[PDB]
Amino acid sequence: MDYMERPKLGLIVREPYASLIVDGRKVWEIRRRKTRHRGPLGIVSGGRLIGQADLVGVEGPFSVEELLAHQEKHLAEEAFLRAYAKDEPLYAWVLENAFRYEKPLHVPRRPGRVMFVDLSEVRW
Amino acid sequence: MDYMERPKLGLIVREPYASLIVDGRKVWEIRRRKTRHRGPLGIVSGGRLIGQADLVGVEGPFSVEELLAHQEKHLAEEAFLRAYAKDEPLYAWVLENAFRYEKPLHVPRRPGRVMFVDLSEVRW
Repeated sequence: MDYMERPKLGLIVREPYASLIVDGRKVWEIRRRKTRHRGPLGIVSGGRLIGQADLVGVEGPFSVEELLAHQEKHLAEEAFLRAYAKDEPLYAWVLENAFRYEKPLHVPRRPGRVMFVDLSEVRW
Repeated sequence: MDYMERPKLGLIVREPYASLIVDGRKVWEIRRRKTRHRGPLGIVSGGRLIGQADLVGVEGPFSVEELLAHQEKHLAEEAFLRAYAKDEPLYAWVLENAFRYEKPLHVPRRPGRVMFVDLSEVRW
């Protein structure tokens, strides 16, 4: 929404989920773990930075059954959820203010691409 | 050095380089690309967070020849440097205030492990 600042960190998201997020249709991003990161987060899909969203909270842990009660929030197929979770807990990263950039930006390809480990959940 | 705050991001570094860094012997970390990240950075080796260092600057680009003039800063073997760089430019991430934690901390294993893409060099 016409911002001057850009996110410092990005998250790799596969289609169609990446698009659903930046197009503002998906406010819950499903992951196997929590994160304490808060604020803007770039959405990287197919090696291109297509947009961003603000990560404002994390809900969970959820069982697949509990997530199906929020189908409109994640738009994830039950078949894929179960095959993904593997009978284990899932979390939902809450997003808002998501938008798609006018032009997708290029992200450094592997292996030069710098990746950082999220240490926000480390037991200090 | 008795800090209360901990780094939010970590970098995966292979031994013996990881140890050389946290033990304060290696102030230059060699990488294929630059980064604008500044401040504390956890050093992750073998799936364990062993310590941290402050990333305070980035030098480069360097040719292998130019780096050999700073052997004491990176402690990297010429043979490995050339085999790594592959006839391409390299950069040196400048580190300081590095120390090894009293006890190495566990980092979430794959594939649950959350990794973020460094977008600091993206051409906006």
